[PDB]
Amino acid sequence: VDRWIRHAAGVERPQLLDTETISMLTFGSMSERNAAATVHGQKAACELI
Amino acid sequence: WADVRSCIIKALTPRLSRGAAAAAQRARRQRERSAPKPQELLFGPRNEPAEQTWYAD
Repeated sequence: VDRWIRHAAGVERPQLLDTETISMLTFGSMSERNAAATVHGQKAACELI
Repeated sequence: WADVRSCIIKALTPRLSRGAAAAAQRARRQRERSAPKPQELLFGPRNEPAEQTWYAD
C-alpha cells in the first residue's frame, strides 16, 4: 500500500537513506532539487484541515 | 535449623509492599521497552538497576 500511495501521489520513495544520512536530515538537508524552469517565482503554499 | 526469620522471609517481606507492585509495573514497562528512534535520541529527554540487595543463609 506504500508503493501504491507513492505511485498515486507521484512522489518517489526515500530509497533507503542511510542512518547517518537520517541524522544528517534531522540535522538539516536540502532534499528537493530545483525545477526545470520558473517564470513566476519560487513556490509557496501549505495546508491545514 | 530453619527459622521464621530467615533469608527468604526478609527477601519477600519488601515484596508485600504497595511500592513493590508499583515498581513491578514500572520495571515491566521499563525493561520491555522498544528500541528508540533517533528522534528522541536527538530531542527527547534521556534515559537512566546497578546492584542487587540479596539475603543469605
